[PDB]
Amino acid sequence: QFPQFHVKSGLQIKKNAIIDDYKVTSQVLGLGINGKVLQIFNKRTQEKFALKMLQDCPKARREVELHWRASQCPHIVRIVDVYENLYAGRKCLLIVMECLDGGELFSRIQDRAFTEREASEIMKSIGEAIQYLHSINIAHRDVKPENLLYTSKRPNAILKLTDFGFAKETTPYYVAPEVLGPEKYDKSCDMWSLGVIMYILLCGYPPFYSNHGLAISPGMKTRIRMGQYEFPNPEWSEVSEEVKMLIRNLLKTEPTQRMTITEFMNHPWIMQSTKVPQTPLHTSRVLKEDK
Ligand SMILES: C[C@H]1CNC(=O)c2[nH]c3ccc(C(=O)Nc4nc(C(=O)NCCN(C)C)cs4)cc3c21
Repeated sequence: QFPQFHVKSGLQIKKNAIIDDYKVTSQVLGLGINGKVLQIFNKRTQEKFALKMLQDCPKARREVELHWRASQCPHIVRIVDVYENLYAGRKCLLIVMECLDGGELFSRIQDRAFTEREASEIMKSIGEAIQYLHSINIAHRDVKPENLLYTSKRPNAILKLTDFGFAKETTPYYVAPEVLGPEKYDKSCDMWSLGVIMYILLCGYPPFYSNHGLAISPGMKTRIRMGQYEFPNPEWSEVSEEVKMLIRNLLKTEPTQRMTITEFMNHPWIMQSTKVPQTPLHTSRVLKEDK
């Protein structure tokens, strides 16, 4: 009668040199805020891991903490251990994470081909990451395609959300959610980035791009501010006008008009991914030709 499974363990930070437990190669797997990710090896199991190197301070401390909490979610990259060591005398935190070999979301899409129903199933999985986060009052605030790596190159490899460098915390019965903690509008710009990734998912380019010799509001940044974009053919010719209408509710200019991660997930095109059009999509050839 009690949520036993709801007790997860809080972080125990190892303070011995991480070079007892891992070989640490000089080779970089990626780059993220505050940290380069080197590839390391467990010295005992010889298994292969990702190491991010932050330098101690309330930013660093905050990433480890927030991220440790989100580590439980299946769709967020799993933390193996966190070490607090002395790196040349200056003190820093070391995050050891699982490895993700499937590449970025888009790279592992840019070779085949990709259909709507398949993008819907993909958009759902990112949504679960985002819906878990907001349910524990964390906003990621840098959800981009480069923060999305696949575990393996198997067809059954998971899509996982990396990097908590910019992630931030957001804090009777008929009481209203305002009173129960004001909560800014941070979860909001995850919802925006979800649209941007939904948009780039279906056609193969971003809704906002660089072009200056035109008519009204040239700036890459003015098009963002105004909310000036739309869905060209052919790329969008046959794309569900239900789906376009969904992308209209995340790419709202006004943060208060956007769709909440819950509304997003309950919304049909996501929820029932397994009963949307299986119709073709230009992504694979669009995203390939351009580059
Ligand atoms: C992303 C980078 C951005 N920010 C993060 O906080 C972050 N956390 C991560 C955890 C695991 C991996 C990971 O699994 N990386 C891997 N990368 C490769 C790889 O093949 N890299 C090649 C890149 N190089 C040739 C330029 C294999 S596994 C990358 C991460 C990143």
